[PDB]
Amino acid sequence: GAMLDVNFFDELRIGLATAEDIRQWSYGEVKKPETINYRTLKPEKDGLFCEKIFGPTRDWECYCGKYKRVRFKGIICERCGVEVTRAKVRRERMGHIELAAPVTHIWYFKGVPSRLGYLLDLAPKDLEKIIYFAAYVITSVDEEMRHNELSTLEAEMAVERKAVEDQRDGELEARAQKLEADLAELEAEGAKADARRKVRDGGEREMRQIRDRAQRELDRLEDIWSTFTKLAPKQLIVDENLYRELVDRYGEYFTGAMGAESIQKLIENFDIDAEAESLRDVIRNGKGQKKLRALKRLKVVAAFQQSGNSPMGMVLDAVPVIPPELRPMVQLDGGRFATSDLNDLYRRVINRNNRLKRLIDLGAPEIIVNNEKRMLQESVDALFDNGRRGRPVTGPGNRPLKSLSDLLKGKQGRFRQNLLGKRVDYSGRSVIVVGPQLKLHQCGLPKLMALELFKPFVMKRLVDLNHAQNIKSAKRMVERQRPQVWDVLEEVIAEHPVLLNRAPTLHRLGIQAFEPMLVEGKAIQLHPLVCEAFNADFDGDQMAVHLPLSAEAQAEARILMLSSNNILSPASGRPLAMPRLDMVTGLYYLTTEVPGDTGEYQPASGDHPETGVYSSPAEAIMAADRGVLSVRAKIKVRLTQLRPPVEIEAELFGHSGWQPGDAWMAETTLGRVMFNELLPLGYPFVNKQMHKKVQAAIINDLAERYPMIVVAQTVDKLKDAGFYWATRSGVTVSMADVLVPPRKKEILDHYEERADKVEKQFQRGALNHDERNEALVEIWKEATDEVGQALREHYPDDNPIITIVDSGATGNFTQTRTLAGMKGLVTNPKGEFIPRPVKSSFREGLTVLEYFINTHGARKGLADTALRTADSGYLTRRLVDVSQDVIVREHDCQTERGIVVELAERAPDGTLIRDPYIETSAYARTLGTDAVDEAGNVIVERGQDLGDPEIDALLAAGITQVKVRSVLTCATSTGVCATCYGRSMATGKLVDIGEAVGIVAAQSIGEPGTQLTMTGGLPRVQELFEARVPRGKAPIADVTGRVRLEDGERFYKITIVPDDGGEEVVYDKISKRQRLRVFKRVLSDGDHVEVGQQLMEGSADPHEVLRVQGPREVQIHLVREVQEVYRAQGVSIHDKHIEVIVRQMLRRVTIIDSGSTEFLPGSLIDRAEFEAENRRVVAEGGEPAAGRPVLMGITKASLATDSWLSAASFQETTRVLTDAAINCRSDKLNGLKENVIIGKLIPAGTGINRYRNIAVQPTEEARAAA
Amino acid sequence: RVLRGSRLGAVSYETDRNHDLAPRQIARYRTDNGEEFEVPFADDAEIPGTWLCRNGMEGTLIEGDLPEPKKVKPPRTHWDMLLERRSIEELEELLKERLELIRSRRRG
Amino acid sequence: DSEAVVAVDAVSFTLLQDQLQSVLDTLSEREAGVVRLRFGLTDGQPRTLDEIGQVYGVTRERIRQIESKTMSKLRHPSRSQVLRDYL
DNA sequence: CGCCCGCTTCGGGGCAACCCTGCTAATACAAATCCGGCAATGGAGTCAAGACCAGGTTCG
DNA sequence: CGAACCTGGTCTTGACTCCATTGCCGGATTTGTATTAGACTGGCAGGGTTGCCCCGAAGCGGGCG
Ligand SMILES: [Mg+2]
Ligand SMILES: [Zn+2]
Ligand SMILES: [Zn+2]
Repeated sequence: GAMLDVNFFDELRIGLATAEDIRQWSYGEVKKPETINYRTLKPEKDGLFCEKIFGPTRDWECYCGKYKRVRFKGIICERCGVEVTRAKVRRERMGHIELAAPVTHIWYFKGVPSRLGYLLDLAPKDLEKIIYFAAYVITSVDEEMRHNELSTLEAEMAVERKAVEDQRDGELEARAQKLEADLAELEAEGAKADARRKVRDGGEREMRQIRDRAQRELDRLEDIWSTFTKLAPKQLIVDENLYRELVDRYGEYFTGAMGAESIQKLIENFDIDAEAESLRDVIRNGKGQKKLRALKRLKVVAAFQQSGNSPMGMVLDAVPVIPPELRPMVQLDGGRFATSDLNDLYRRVINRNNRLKRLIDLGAPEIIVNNEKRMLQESVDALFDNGRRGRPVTGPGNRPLKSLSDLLKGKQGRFRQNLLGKRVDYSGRSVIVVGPQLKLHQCGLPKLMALELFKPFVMKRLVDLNHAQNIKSAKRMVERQRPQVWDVLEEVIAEHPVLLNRAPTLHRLGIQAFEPMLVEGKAIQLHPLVCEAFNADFDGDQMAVHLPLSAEAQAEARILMLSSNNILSPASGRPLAMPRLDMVTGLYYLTTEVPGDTGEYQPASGDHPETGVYSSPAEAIMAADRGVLSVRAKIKVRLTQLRPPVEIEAELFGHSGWQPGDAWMAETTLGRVMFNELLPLGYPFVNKQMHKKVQAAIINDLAERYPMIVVAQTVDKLKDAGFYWATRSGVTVSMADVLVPPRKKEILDHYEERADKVEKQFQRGALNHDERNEALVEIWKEATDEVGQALREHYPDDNPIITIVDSGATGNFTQTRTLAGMKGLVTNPKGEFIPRPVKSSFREGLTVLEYFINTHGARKGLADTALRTADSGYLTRRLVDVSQDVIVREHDCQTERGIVVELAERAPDGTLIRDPYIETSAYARTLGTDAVDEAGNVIVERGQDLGDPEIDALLAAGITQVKVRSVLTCATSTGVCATCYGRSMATGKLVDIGEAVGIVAAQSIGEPGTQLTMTGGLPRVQELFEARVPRGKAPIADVTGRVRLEDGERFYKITIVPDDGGEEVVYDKISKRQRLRVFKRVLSDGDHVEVGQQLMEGSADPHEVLRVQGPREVQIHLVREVQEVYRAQGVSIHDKHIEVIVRQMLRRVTIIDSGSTEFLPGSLIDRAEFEAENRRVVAEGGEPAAGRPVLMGITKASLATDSWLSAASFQETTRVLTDAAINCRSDKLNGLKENVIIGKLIPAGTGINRYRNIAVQPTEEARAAA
Repeated sequence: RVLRGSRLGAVSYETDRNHDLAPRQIARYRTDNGEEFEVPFADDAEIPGTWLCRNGMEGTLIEGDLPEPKKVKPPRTHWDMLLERRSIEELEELLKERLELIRSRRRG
Repeated sequence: DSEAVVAVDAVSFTLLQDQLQSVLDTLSEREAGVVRLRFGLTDGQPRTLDEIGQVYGVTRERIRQIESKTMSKLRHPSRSQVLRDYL
């Protein structure tokens, strides 16, 4: 318990506040609805800025001005009444309002479900009639006094009732007498008979009025007596006239009130524990909806019971006041004041409170009093949450007022806006330009920008040098820029790393740390090899620069986020510093082999010798600088500094063909010799044509064998050589080089006559519109592939357009085909194909109509790209929401469970073909089991990193199934262990004990959503993680046996005959849109199916395969399903990321039978907590609850969180926060989300206690030596 | 384009000298419903008996030095609004009228 | 916030106090004590001529003479170039 | 061969969120508060001389 | 080496001089309260929109006497 908050935080307990605590918090009672004088502009006494209450605005100056010194501190001047202090206590100090009438807090009344409604067990739609003064309610009654007086009371009730009988006796008698008088005055004279009968009828209807008036009075009396006999608490007297005519009789036997004080009384004469035991008995003995409602009530009742709370605080008596600096009235230039929109609500509350108080002190009739009380209640409701009930209170021009709860909820809510971001000091941004001469661990930087960034540093250093007397003339010199300041700026920028970021940050390499260096210009020079990581083209995209300050921050930037240390993917291990667009073409030209070239080797010898060899590559360089040798010509050098390949090396020298001394010949080109000069000394000769895939394999080889700093230098040298030979490559684009295929026109004639026949057959009407459209689509796709085929065979290889593509720098062949040839089918704006199609190339130039058709697909693609990047950001949000609490905490859990990998299946001959998806699956893993070769040796021992050579040895040994570890089977309670995680994909070594693998997995999954070019795309992925029911919902089997297959009327009627004696599982609602699954051949009636065999084509729900075949099968299914989509977009993702995500899905289990230890059926609790409490409860209470494994969605998993602050910002923040306060659930601050929000050093990376508490001393020997 | 404002409060910058302060007194004030409040006054300061405390109600000084309790007047009564415009004999006539009225109502 | 902390002025005022104490300690003890008690630079309260002549046991006139002499001694640009730069 | 209730499903209603859309006139009077101008000052500073020699500097 | 002498200041003394600092009275203005007698006795933006959950009711089936 520490309100001054000095840095030893452990817990954060939210709790409901008593009115005693509220008046304990405050430093005074505000009681006047004033803010500030209009004239002197000083705050008023007893107002919402009262310096007597809230505090001084002038640092150590009281209000009356008697004391104005800091030596006068902690005293209160007797005139002004103000504690003289520092003027930022007005940020902290709160005020309160003692009310005249009680008020309910709105969060316990107008939520879902109604907390007051469950606590009282009353209807909310009747409770609103209570608290808004529409209905009286009996809050107490004396039952024994009625019980022993009630015979006398019903005797006087009979006396009361007999009086109405005497009344109607007298009235009917006098009216019968008066009608006899009407008869005597009708029969003594002569008149028309019907008027006399109408006088009779008048008399009879009058005595009818008498008798039913009497009957109605008796009904009222028997009703009010029945109400008095059936009188009890929690009874509501609606329409109040019964109450008003009631209370005067027997008011000494009951108390019935109206409004919030009645609620207060009902809470006061209330045991929780009697109704607690009552609800325990009801859930002990009940059934169905009654017991379900009893459970739903017992939730909040046991919540109040278990904690040290009290439901007395649910009603409110004293309302606190937020400190005024949080709601300030700042002036602008000219006295235009800027309030904070809470002050209006507070003024409404203060005014209505004082009006009520004056009405009570005056003595007022009842309607005005209850009116003012209801207005006070609605005022406090508008204060807390405007628009929660009824109509939102607005201000000028019907804009609704920001309430107090509006600070926390919604878009501008306090949680989310804190979670969104903060603008920071020591930062900057500019547009970026390429820096192709720079080192990899560098960045160019505009000097006028760094002059502002590093300004306190350069001020300190030119105070150290005697260039200024102080810091003030130093700052003035920085403004005046005296040219020695540039030298001092160089000195202070020397060895001080900075951060760089391109918005948006897609993944971990969106932030990197470079060494700055002062460059002319005003743009940020970026190294070109990190453009792939930043996804930064130079079309004008800006980047943001930050700056670390502390020594820890400089260390983290220098070591972690440095350029040279982050080369590979965090996603799938392949490098991102790899050469690209230009330098790939450069090196491809540099290493390609061209026969028929100048100075080419020939072995043939006439009178001359063969005349092709060269003794040294230096001689080759000389003979190439003279115009004899072309570079790409094949020659036979003698090499003395390069390592020969394994064939030649093992052939010559056997033990080691060690290139520092050895000398050997080879037939290559000069270019490949210069190329292998870039590669390090230990690496063998390559002698291939450098495709981008070849270079990727080379850099993977280097990173897996050699240290990183070697690889960074190698890639830098490759960048330089690639640019230098991208210059000489001669790759230009002329329109004379966009050659057209000559027999294109006759192909167009061919398929035009075919399409003409098809459309003429449609004009016959023999086939419909759809079939002819599909035939046109297929014919023009055939023509498209025909033209592309002819184009592909027509181009020579030195055509630069096909050269760039075949090198693999950029662009597929279809863009070349649409450059020269035929565009083909352009889409419908719906998504179909336009059957015309475009028959021309861009070099031919389209028509008006063709270009107008192309516009549809172009604009649709742009809008789709915007929608995709927004929704991919949202999915990345959801993945970070789930996986934020999975870090490595232990080295090894030391289980022996674990998954198996398919791992290069054999042939029907038996030939082990390599499975294509091994690199995403089997690599970077640790074997939890051994591998033996037909009971031979152990080829790979338990727990080895499973990189390339040992997997190649397993392919040599001819085994395909290995039980390998996973995070699905890690036995640590709090996250994962390191050995089940395996190799970290970016380091190349084993993962550490502090890595936040969850966030790495989240970014690795969420990143290629922009490249996910489309239910087969991003919403498919999203509903797979949301675990929703599929639209392609197809049945899977339940047991083996042949099928009862049938396709009846207009949809499918398919059943399954079980192999065992069992029921046929009936599958009724299968539409004809589904189709029969092809598997093993096409499915047929009478096929013996598996247990997990899918009936139709499509995608079953994972809930069914969980319910049938458990967790292992559904994990194996989900990984394969999501990975298949990322295969379909050609994006390699390692599977352990999806493993981490699905592990978070399968944490919690349901309850179907309670056992005997505080369990509601259907509750979702963690599995490990469940198993631990079971192993405790088997002794002394041994009823193990029946738990079932359940698959919960990612949003559902997020909402089933640990802490309230851990959730706090997702969905119904109010509803989270209210029962968070009801449960009084304290936080433990174990995730990183909360520690970010409170700004604590998070328990990840550099933050865990193993690394935080490192003792540092020198070695004692060197300590003595120095 | 840039706009600024000013919270009307002085921001002075000295050092938080914890050791050297003006010495001060503490006076115990008591409210009505048994609540104690101790208010830090200066040494050179007269201690007022009456006080508006942190409780918000009026709090008096704990030593009974007897400040003057009210020395005020009631604002105006409904009796005063009546008596400033009517006669006591007229009110007597109305009173005897209503007395004879409840007479005639009650016993006949 | 035009009434916020400029944050360079704070450390400038700190350095002002620091080199101010240095320059006040360049002179003798009685003179520095006179200036500090006169302008309240050691406590915050300017003790007048009576209090200074009380704490040194001397007339008001002697305190006035000593203070005038300290004003004469401070008025050297050699002593006060760094002080001139402070305003 | 009927009975009776419990399960399931549809359906409507309510609630959270969010944007659109609209978007009579003095007087009487007292009480308080301010401010304006002499007038007690005594205090806080300020010229001016003068006395205390004490110690280096001058002449013998 | 001793008398003559100017200057280190050092501090006292009176004598004066300016000035805030209450204080008091008189006036100015400023704010708060009470009082106006012909009769004159119940309105209004919300509005919608999506979506999701929750309870009520309906419909039906199934296990029972
Ligand atoms: Mg761009
Ligand atoms: Zn004050
Ligand atoms: Zn493990």
